[PDB]
Amino acid sequence: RFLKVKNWETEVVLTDTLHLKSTLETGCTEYICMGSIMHPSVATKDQLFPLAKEFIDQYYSSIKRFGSKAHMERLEEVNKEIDTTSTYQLKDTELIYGAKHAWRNASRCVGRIQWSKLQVFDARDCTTAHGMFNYICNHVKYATNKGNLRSAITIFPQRTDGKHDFRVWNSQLIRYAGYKQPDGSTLGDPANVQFTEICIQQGWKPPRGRFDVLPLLLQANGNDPELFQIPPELVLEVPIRHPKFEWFKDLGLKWYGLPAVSNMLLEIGGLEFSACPFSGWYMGTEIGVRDYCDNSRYNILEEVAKKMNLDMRKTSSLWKDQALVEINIAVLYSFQSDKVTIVDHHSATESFIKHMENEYRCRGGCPADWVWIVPPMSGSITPVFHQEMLNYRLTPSFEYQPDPWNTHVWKLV
Amino acid sequence: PRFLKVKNWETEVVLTDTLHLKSTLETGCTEYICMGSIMHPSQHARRPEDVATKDQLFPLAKEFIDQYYSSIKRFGSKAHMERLEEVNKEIDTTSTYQLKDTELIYGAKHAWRNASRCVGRIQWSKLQVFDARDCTTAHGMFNYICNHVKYATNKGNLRSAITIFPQRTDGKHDFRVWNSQLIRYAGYKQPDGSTLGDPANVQFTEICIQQGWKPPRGRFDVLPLLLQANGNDPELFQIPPELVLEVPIRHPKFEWFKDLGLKWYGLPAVSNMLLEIGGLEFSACPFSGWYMGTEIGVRDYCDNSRYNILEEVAKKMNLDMRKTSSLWKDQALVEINIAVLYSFQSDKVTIVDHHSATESFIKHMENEYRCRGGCPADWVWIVPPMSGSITPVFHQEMLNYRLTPSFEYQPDPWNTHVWK
Ligand code: HEM
Ligand code: HEM
Ligand SMILES: Nc1cccc(CCCCNCc2cccc(OCc3ccc4ccc(N)nc4c3)c2)n1
Ligand SMILES: Nc1cccc(CCCCNCc2cccc(OCc3ccc4ccc(N)nc4c3)c2)n1
Ligand SMILES: [Zn+2]
Repeated sequence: RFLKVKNWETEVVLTDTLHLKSTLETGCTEYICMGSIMHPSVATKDQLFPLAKEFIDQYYSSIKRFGSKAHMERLEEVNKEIDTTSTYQLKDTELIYGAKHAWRNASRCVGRIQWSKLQVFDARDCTTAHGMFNYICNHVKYATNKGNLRSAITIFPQRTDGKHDFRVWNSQLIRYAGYKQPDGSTLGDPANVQFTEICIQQGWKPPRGRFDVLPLLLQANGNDPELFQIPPELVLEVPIRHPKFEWFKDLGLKWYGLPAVSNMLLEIGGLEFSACPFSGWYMGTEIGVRDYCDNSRYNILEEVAKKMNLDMRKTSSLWKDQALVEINIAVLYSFQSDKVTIVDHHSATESFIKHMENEYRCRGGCPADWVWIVPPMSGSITPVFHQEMLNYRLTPSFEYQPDPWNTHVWKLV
Repeated sequence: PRFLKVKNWETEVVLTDTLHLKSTLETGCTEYICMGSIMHPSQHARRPEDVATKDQLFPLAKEFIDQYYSSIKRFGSKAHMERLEEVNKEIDTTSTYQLKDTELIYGAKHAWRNASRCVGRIQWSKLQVFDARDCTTAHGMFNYICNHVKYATNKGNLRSAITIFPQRTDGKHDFRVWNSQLIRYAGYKQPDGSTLGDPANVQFTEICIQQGWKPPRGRFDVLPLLLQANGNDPELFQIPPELVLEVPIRHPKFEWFKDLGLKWYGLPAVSNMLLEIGGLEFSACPFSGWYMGTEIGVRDYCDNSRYNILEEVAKKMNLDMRKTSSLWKDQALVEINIAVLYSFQSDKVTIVDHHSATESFIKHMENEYRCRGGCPADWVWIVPPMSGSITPVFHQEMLNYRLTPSFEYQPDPWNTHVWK
């Protein structure tokens, strides 16, 4: 069986075989598509070995050693660990291969042309939150590279019984605080108000500014999470100015240079790495500075539209569209000026099409979530919009996982 | 499973869907693969390639008539049981059956209601149905279509309408509108490789020229109608210009913009789809409404032979076109869309921006979950092609499923037509 995807702009047709090797649900059924559902839906010995066999088989396939004496001994060595300890341990080579291929397999990620150049930090000897703070600080310093950003992941110890989990409670490593005000207004980032309250409650003393870098909330071995302040010299930041509007800088805006997802789960061969913060660089449109509040009533969108003298009465003036472009121009120009890595949504989508076609040639396909590959603006004038895409779940993978404050059973009285 | 929740991640509104339990035909997805971004993911028809036996057509007929009499709170009534027997005898003796006028109107409106890709469905029950099943020639089709265009255009106060030509019998006597839309601009392939006019319509324009049409080879040449009746060779017809309402595009602030000499037509009227009711296949069913401003593809239009209207507008805007990160396509795209809305409104021609249209669709979705138990919707097509994340539908989850009656896609007639 062979499935085809067409590009309705170029007429190119790619033939997908890789989809034959997927295994877990998309969420869709034969009669319902869930393509626009965000989340649609501890291992025993008998579940774990088929999964381990799967991953090991594919790793040894990837290094042209399938069936080799080294392959069969590894499989036997894994079987013994699982039989003895109800789990097993990845070699360093397998950990690297697996983390790299989880990114390769991430169908919602447009930046995968870079997947093979991922720096993997093995943190499976970490035992304490302080060690997590040490590992994470070294990640940040390395990834940031004085603005010449570099992809990296840091992998903390895997799940055991589910009661000794390692978790980064932050959703990203660097985010700005959000405070809801008595009058209902919001200071800082509205997207982070709930996590900020958790931190304040844990004892964090909030500066109550507008761009307060949140503290790290780190959990080792299933213990209560602990607060740590990232050293400010390690948080690279870009003041936002517009190349044409000299007034734009006066909005007072900045963003952090390094995007670093820390709340997802890395699954390799049936092992779950509940803390695996990974970082790349931004596509321009991801930066949500739009949702800040300049005054007590207006968005940065509304404020930018105001200062542009836009007719903000009727929607059909497209003032919201107009201001959105300008904010994105400013974000891109600002990063580029400060020589901090960033990619515009045109450059990223074009490279993704090149990557997708090359993945079909060497790999037999490339799972892709069109709902997520298409940028949040100017969708149809980017090349992915007319690109058909097949979505399926390959493993290794990154997976969503519950927020730790909904499941953590608190230790100390 | 039992009931499927959908969530709006801006408002946290959760709707609970049970209507999907009445889904008939495959989406193309499996547990393991999703085809949500394939244009035509499935070929799961409800009946074989042409004239079907009774056991193939009647179950389809029964289900629709059942649903129609349920719709009006009969079911099991004298009229309902009598109608089933009428459809039965009719298939026994002609291998098909004929919808009542009530049945035809209900099915048309519910094929619109069920169009999971259509953001305009808030208005679904306000649809004017023109029964043209007595038509027998291309001239008759040309007359029917002409009256559709006049009624729907309504001097700019556009009204939704559908004209329904005779159903397919054996597949050899099809009625077909060979145009994809009733009004479209021609696309000429220039001997140097660039295109003049609308590049989306180059093939069809060449098909018309090949059929005897004389291209004016001007700028905005309305394509003739290529009308096929009863399976005969199709015929060319020129829509009277006074019936083709056009809006000159100017810009509210850029005065140079009108000097681009651009214009678009007011009436979008899809004419190449197939309407399917109770097993019957109406292969000629042109329908029309009014444009969402983003749909007007004037940006790809080539007046010159060097530059899109997009890159042309960017030149007049003095935009840094050196690299992409200036976002010059983004900026020009907004201005062009500002210009289009402004002109349609200035000339009193009905149009809707993508914010109002998407806001309306969320209202529609709520109603549909409140009364019907759900609403099928294709996120890949409901989200507008610009500024997606600032419209309300971006953050709305949707369930896609195929309900009948529906509008289906169908091969371009020239692939499958043998000439008399
Ligand atoms: C190197 C530059 C990268 C770029 C430009 C990039 C770009 C993007 C974008 C734009 C999204 C969509 C998220 C949104 O729209 O809010 C995304 C998703 C994602 N990316 Fe990448 N990414 C990069 C690197 C990485 C790396 C290094 C990894 C893993 C090691 C990764 C894994 C993912 C995952 C798992 C998602 C899905 C997130 C979710 O489902 O919530 N990405 N990426
Ligand atoms: C009255 C105003 C209407 C508006 C604003 C509207 C809006 C839209 C839009 C924006 C699309 C996306 C297509 C694209 O962007 O290329 C669409 C698709 C569609 N519309 Fe509506 N529409 C309207 C009326 C109607 C009517 C009256 C019918 C039929 C009775 C209809 C049936 C459809 C169908 C079947 C599709 C799917 C097209 C396909 O699969 O290619 N629409 N509509
Ligand atoms: N540079 C880089 C580098 C590495 C990783 C990334 C990706 C960061 C992803 C952060 N986690 C994204 C997210 C999670 C949950 C909700 C979100 O917003 C709500 C929402 C709702 C509906 C959507 C429909 C389509 C679509 N495409 N997005 C939607 C988002 C975002 N980036
Ligand atoms: N006012 C109104 C009123 C009634 C009806 C309409 C709709 C007019 C539709 C005309 N038929 C346009 C069309 C059909 C098929 C393909 C097209 O382009 C290719 C393409 C490829 C991938 C896509 C992915 C997502 C997406 N949303 N579109 C895609 C389009 C255009 N309008
Ligand atoms: Zn699907």
